[PDB]
Amino acid sequence: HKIPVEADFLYAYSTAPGYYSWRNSKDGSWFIQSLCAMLKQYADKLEFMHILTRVNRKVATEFESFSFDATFHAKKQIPCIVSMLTKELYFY
Amino acid sequence: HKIPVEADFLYAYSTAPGYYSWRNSKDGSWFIQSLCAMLKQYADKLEFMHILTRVNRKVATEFESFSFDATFHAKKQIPCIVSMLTKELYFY
Amino acid sequence: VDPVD
Amino acid sequence: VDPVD
Amino acid sequence: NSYKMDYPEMGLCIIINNKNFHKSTGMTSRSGTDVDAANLRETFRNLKYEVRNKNDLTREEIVELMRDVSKEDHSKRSSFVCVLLSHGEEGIIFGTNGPVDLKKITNFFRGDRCRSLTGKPKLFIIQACRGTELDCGIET
Amino acid sequence: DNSYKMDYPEMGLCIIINNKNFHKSTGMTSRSGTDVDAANLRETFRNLKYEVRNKNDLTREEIVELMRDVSKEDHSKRSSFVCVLLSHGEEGIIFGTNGPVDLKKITNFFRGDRCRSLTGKPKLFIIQACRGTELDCGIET
Repeated sequence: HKIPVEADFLYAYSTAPGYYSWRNSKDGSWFIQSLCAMLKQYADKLEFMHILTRVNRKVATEFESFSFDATFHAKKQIPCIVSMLTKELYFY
Repeated sequence: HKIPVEADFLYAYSTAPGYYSWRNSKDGSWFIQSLCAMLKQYADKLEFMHILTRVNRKVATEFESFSFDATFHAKKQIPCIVSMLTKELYFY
Repeated sequence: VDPVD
Repeated sequence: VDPVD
Repeated sequence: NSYKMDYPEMGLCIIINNKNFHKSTGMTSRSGTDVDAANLRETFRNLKYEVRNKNDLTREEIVELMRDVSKEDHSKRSSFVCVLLSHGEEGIIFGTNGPVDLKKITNFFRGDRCRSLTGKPKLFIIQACRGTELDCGIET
Repeated sequence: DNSYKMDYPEMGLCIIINNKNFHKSTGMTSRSGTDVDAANLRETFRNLKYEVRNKNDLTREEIVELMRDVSKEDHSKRSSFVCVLLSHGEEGIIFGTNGPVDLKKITNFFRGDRCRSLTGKPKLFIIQACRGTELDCGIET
């Protein structure tokens, strides 16, 4: 009969609540880099949440900040998938 | 090689940010009801994110509030999956 | 289907 | 790998 | 790629079930939550989790229980599940006598404060309000 | 039914809001590298068959007007909707070039009851922005 008006949203956040999000001056932000690579590699095979889980892993394991300012040096990032989706999402 | 300290958390919230979460006095909460049913039906078949997506659909489509107080009558609910997981999760 | 949390 | 958003 | 789930134990499932609240809080009793707690206990028993049901905990009790659970040796365990059944607001879960920040509970299991769970799925299942808004829905 | 119907005639719109340069009265720094992001996103969603629209350096007013306008389009023949926001931000907030805008005010335009031609269809928001000032120091594996 009815569905909630907040249903079928997905918010793919680059970083966890409360935290900075990181960007490379030359290559772009860690999240967007990782998201484009994973989509290019997996959008013909994997469900969207599973692609985003690979983005989480790529951002978490392959990136670490380098900064002349010791306060911003050697920091890490995990993205935050917020799904109010009700079905599975395949791009093919 | 480090990982973020916020990595590998999953928050399965019964409702969207800012909203009430509904409970049935005799059957229990819409969300816990739906979560236990979907785990029972699919924990041997589906990755955890896909199970929670079924929970989202079940809560969103099969429940609607009934209240003698028109303010609280015929209301809907969508749960909110918040994943900082870096891998797929199978219970089997 | 009647109280809130 | 250097600035924040 | 998927989490290693074949450690000797699946892990702990902590269920905190708050039904009755101190009158100083003005929060109604959460009728039906016992059915939830029991439904969750059987469900996670079938997934091979060591279930620990806890009832009517104050905010100090939740924090101390979570602190103590995070100080256990989870080295033989695949994962960790915590289920919170209570009144709430955005970011907040209620003990029987008042609010606890959700971040305070989950920070105990953070990758650097609970080393035997580093790299392992930590699942928090939260049945609690997050505000006072109502979804009026839309016909389909 | 367990999968979104994605065989509508069009995959949908992919709106990319790329804010690099902010009014100096905001105190906010240029977002070096964001052009590389916006171009990465455009090619990626092009290969997924989305109708990509890149918008650059929008004030908070132009973001709200653009989202209002997009939300008022006829999406009937579109499978989905994608919005990508590349900017500075704080928790719950994305910055236009001249000041903050609540993310909730953007996404509310697409609520199931306010964008009827997207009801039941996946609405994806990809948000590259800060959500506070905490830093993750990580832990060795």
